[PDB]
Amino acid sequence: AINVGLSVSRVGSAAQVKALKQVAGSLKLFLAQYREVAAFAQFGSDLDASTKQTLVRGERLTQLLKQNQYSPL
Amino acid sequence: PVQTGLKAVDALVPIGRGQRELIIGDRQTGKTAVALDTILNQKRWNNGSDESKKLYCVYVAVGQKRSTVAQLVQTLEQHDAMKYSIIVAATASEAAPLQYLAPFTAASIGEWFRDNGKHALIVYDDLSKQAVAYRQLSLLLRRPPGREAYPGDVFYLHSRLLERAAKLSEKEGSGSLTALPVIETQGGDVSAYIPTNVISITDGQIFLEAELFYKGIRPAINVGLSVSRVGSAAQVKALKQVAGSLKLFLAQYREVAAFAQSDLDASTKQTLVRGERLTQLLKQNQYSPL
Amino acid sequence: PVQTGLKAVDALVPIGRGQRELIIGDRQTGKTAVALDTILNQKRWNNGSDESKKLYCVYVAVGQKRSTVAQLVQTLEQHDAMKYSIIVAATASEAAPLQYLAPFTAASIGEWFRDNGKHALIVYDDLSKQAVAYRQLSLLLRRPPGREAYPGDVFYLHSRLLERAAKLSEKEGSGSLTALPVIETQGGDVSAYIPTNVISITDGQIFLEAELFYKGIRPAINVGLSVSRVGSAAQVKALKQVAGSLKLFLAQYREVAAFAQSDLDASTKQTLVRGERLTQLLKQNQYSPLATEEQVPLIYAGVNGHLDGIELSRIGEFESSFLSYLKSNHNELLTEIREKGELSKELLASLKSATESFVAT
Amino acid sequence: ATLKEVEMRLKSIKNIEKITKTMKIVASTRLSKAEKAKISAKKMDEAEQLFYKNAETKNKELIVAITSDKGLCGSIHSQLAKAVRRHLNDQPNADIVTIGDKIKMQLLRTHPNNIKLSINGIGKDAPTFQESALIADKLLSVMKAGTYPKISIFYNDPVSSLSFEPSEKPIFNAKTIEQSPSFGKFEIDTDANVPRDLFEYTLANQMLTAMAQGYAAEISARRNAMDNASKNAGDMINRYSILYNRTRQAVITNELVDIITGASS
Amino acid sequence: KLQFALPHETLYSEVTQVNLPAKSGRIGVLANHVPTVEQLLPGVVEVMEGSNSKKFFISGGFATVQPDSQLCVTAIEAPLESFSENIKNLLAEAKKNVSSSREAAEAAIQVEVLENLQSV
Amino acid sequence: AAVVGQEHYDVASKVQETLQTYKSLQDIIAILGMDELSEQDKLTVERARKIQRFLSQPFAVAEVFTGIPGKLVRLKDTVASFKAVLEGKYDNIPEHAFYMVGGIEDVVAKAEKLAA
Amino acid sequence: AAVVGQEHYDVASKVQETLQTYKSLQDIIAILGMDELSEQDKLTVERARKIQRFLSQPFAVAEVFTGIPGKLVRLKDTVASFKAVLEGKYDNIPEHAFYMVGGIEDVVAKAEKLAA
Amino acid sequence: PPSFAEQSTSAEILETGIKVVDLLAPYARGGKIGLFGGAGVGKTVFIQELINNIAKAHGGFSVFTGVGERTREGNDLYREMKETGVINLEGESKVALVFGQMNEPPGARARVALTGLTIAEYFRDEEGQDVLLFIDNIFRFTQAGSEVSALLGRIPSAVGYQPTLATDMGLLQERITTTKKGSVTSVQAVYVPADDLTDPAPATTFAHLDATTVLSRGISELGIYPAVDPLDSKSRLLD
Amino acid sequence: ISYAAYLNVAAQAIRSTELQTASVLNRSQTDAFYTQYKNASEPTPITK
Repeated sequence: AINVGLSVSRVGSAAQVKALKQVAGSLKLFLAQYREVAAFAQFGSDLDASTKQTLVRGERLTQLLKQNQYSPL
Repeated sequence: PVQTGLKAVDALVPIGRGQRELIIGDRQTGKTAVALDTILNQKRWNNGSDESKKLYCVYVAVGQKRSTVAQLVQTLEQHDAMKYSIIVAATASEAAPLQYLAPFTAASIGEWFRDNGKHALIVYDDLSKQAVAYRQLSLLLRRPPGREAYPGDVFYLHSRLLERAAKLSEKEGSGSLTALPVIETQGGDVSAYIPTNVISITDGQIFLEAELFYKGIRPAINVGLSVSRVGSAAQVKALKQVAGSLKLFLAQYREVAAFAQSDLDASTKQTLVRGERLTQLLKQNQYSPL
Repeated sequence: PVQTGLKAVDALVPIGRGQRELIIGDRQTGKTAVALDTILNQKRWNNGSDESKKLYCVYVAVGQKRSTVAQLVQTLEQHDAMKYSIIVAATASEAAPLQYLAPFTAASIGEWFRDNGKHALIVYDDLSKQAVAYRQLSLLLRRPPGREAYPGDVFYLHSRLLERAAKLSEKEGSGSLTALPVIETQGGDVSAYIPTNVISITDGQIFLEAELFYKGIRPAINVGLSVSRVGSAAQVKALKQVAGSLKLFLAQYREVAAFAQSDLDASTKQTLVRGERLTQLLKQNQYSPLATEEQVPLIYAGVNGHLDGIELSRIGEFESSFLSYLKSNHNELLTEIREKGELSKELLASLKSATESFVAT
Repeated sequence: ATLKEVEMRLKSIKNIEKITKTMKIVASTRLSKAEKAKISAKKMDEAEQLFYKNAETKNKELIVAITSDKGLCGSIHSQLAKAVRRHLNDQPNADIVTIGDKIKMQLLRTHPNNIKLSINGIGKDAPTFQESALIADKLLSVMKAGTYPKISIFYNDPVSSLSFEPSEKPIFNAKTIEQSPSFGKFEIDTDANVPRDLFEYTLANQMLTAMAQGYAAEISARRNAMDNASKNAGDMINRYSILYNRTRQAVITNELVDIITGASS
Repeated sequence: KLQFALPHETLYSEVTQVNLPAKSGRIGVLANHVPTVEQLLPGVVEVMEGSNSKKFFISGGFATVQPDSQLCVTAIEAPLESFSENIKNLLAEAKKNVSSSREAAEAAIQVEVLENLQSV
Repeated sequence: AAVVGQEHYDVASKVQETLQTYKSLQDIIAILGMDELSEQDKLTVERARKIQRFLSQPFAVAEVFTGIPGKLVRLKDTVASFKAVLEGKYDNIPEHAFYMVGGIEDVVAKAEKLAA
Repeated sequence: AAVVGQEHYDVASKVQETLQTYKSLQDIIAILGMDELSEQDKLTVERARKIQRFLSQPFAVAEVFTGIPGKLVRLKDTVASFKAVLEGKYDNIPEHAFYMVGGIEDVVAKAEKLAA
Repeated sequence: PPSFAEQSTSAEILETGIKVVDLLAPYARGGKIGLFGGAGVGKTVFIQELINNIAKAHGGFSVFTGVGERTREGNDLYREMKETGVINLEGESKVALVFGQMNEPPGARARVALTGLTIAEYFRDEEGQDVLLFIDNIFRFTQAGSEVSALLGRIPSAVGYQPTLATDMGLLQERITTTKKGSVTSVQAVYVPADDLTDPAPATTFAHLDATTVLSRGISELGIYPAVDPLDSKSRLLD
Repeated sequence: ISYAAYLNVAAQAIRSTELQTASVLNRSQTDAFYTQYKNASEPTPITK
């Protein structure tokens, strides 16, 4: 279980696989929007479709991130 | 049993002989008064010639103004209770070694009764002021500040003090020095080092209800946070049978009165009606014990 | 009174001569600028022959680099005020004994003025670095460092220094040594040992705050959290008269700013109208002192709610125009405010008419 | 730290306190207008009811429900949801018109099919004839309301100024009007198609009133709730304050220990 | 008795002579008038309580003398004078508007209202 | 994993997630209400309050002290019990029934007792 | 003031005020949302958001950090561009059309790119 | 401090002319009733009123002892006290003044209190007269003691406060009591450290104070002089 | 034309000279949408 908001890699995508650089390009942005929206959502404010696009996409991403002990890939 | 004369401290926080069980709560909420009431009730067997149920009670006043002690004594002499009791004193003015040595010396007297196989009782008000005293000496010995700057060998002090209270075997003459150590929470803080050390050593606490205290009642007791364990096997059977888990019932009331900001089923309402009325029944004024 | 040429300081936080009052706030928000403004309005007073009006100011620059202090010196000279000024300099690199004794020695200079019956103002900026220097000394002298590793008898030092500031009696000649210690905070942590001590010693506080800075009040003061404990006894009678009202309107404005952000009762909304205009009027930019004869009119307008009509953006335009209009209509009236020093009912009657006329055009 | 994170959380609670404070007061202001409308409306409604009572008007089925788009009006949404659901056990096949987003969502959970018509834009203003008229006109066309000899509408009646009980009334159809016994003691004419007009007219007149009662409860609930919030926040303020104070003391102790350590070594 | 009310007012919610324009032409009610149910058309109404007379322009509604002799008048919005010159100009345009544009029927009602206004 | 059963591990995992959500929303729920959070969340919360109460199991050596006779629940029983609760099967019977009692069967029986 | 140009100062005073309000409004939007937010407040939110991404500017260094070469914007151009935004001459312009742009030409250019 | 015998065995209510004081926070004989609510409630004037009342009440005197005095405030007090005739130069002066400025060294700051107390005990014991001894900040009493402890080399106890805090206060507040002769009584000013009552210096102070009279500025703003807020003022002497 | 529409138009017309205050305009000038539903299903929200 990783808290990726306080995780950094200051060497950028030069240490990342080229294929993976391309694919995960907006992964950070989506997640950043998910985190913000999710926080807002808990103050129970009514949500427009633009926020709920993020939220709905975001939930799928959250499940995608999850790792189970002792599984490489 | 130790008959405190309070239903709540004899069946909602039941006790008997030998027990160690602190009384914890907010500073000078008539803290002394809670303990005093127990001493006053014990006049039925303390003015009784039944020596087993007669206690020889020591009231240890540490860090207490000599004026306040003199008012207490006069109060005791009005209730003619002074005669069956000893007072040990180590006033606020009185020196830091004297305060430190006041409980240990007191326990020696207590042991003379105990080692005569007789039942006694000792109330140590306040060990927190003993911590402050021991702190002064240790720091002046350049010994390092313990947790909350109260020395680390304060732990040893209290642990030796506390365990010299206990009911003893047929060999030892069936004697007891029943403790009741009254711990003052500085700033109401109950996470403090000194209280927690006492809590772990003792069995049972007598946590007191501040909100209710503000809303009167000398005394108002937080029985939700008061506990006893081995005092509940030191009971008297009359008040064990009649006490049909009334603590539980009143912690069904505790739950019920927790939530209302909320629909109340007629059953919860009945519990609440009993509970509230029971709370009223609990109320008792100082210097008068049942 | 001592006049800074800043309407809010002179009225809301009325200051005198002899008095010691804090300036606790965050550095470089023109902490030095607030201080400098007073000296410049004191130029006016300096011109005034009496030497209780010639405030021979002393700026005590503690732990401040020579490059910055060079700018300060030049600024004082620019506004032609460096000729009754004294600048005691203990720079950032200058040694900790010099820093420690710099306010003390500086005070002794101040005693000479005070003794001569003259008045002067000593502004210690920042006594926090004086504290730090003492910490260096104490630790090196193995004398125990107090709370927050800052000596415990730093309190003792501050008390000795700050209680030499005094408005004397005619026994020792009525002269004075106004003081204005400046304490630098990094979060407004008054809890911190050095602030707690200084807060206790000083009479009054000025609490300068960041939120206001962002909101365009530069230099920025939160004057809700500024206080005076020497009060309006050191205030012009005239300026007191037309600025009691201002405090109350603003007081309501603070509370009613907490419902400002929609639908509001007329009373609340009214407060907001006067209050927003007033907030804009109380804005001030660095190194602009303003005469008492122009302080008195501006607050009167706001009090009479005459500012309400003139749009918020147009408050700026209103100010300069209003003042010139007052001078044209009756700089006789203005001269009366200055010379009488009191506001006659007839003069305020006329003034009210004048303001109405000015609001019209 | 401990100190700063405590402090920041305490500040969060503070801001919540400020917001709940602001809201409850503003709600009260709005509430005054809400009650005024409901009074005038209820007087008007009474004149209509005067006929129906004396007439002894006598009642698939339609269900209408009323809530605003907006939330933050306590348990208006869910007390109403429960009473709708009760009459959706009386006939689940009832065609539900949900006038309000909030009741739409809750009710959608219990049954989603039964939702037939719904309206967006309710919460923006106090009930008005214009709204009622358009909803009614559309209600008649789309849902063919007149066919159902049972219409019942649900709303929240604000029973006492601190309470609300979700309440209902039955909207009198043209069928009801026909079979009302006294209707001849009132001189009905064959020169007018009074059922075909009157049904429509009381569809709206009843609807507007039901809405006004609901609306009043809505703004009232918001005030009540926002007040209860402020109390709860105060208690959390106190709890974090004690923690804050303790954390200050501990920090002071640890700093002093450091000094002592330095001297000792 | 007699009630006259709006959901915003309570006009006369007693009144002695009432002149009403109803499905059946115009109807007048004075003291005991046998209980009626008449659908009120958009109307020019005169209400007299004593000899005092108040004149109302009414959106249409319903009229019902009760058996309580309470003439319940219910209408959405009325005084006569408030409805009334800019409206004449506007209505003249609205008459034009029927030419350009349910909308045909609506625009016709705007003209109908113009006739009702004209009657005043 | 399947060290002590994948299913066992799965049930425990779910208990943790539910509880973590439940603890998380304690601030908001208290300041406001549970109604000012979603219905889905309300089911989760209601389920979790039950789980919290269910976790009680009177002590069989402080049976004297508590007064209440103790309860000892088997590991085999435990997997079954929590599995049911996670599916909310017994989420319909009093939280008073759940409170201060052991086994799932005991909860059910106490529901009947309460009903009387 | 006029140390950096009077106009430059005024533009920058307006920018700071706009941002500061937006930060305060985050709390209002958090619970209340659009409630107790005027037309003015929505505009202030939008202007602040446009300004918010106007700060974002490419870096020459960015290859594997972004990959978008830096933008060097003339002094005159920067003064002009912030002025325009504030005046609302670029208030029909999306938030993202200030994202990673330089000068006035760039603000318009990235507006154009979104436009088409 | 006096023996058990010469300490209060039974406490009686020292009378005042203020009805509000005698009802809602009755002053005790030997007792310490620590004033709370600073000047702005007319604290100084309230204190002056008490001096007059004490003089009528028993025949008493007072001694205003000021610890950590701001030399400005000291000036104001002397001038006000002269004017209100509690010190009448030509006339009689009931109150004796001892002022201890903050500038005065920490050792002398600690000893101003004891000096004031000695005068008071001379009044009680050797002139019989009950006296009422005002103390200013006992926080600044604490601060002075704390500093001298660190100077003495003694390790600062919790929150920095001296290890001998209890005993020193103990002496000071047990030399204020009811002897056979008079009784000293002490009204003290408690400069709480940001209402962090939890801290030892306030906690210990409140431990010594029998009653607290909690004047409010709200109350005085409702035009009420006495400025006493009885829903804040609490006494154990209301029994 | 339907009677409730007939009255509605009439009310709107009545909202027309100088006496026509904002609250009158609001009582007969409000905008909304009717999000029709169906059996889950939902014919799209179109201005009411």
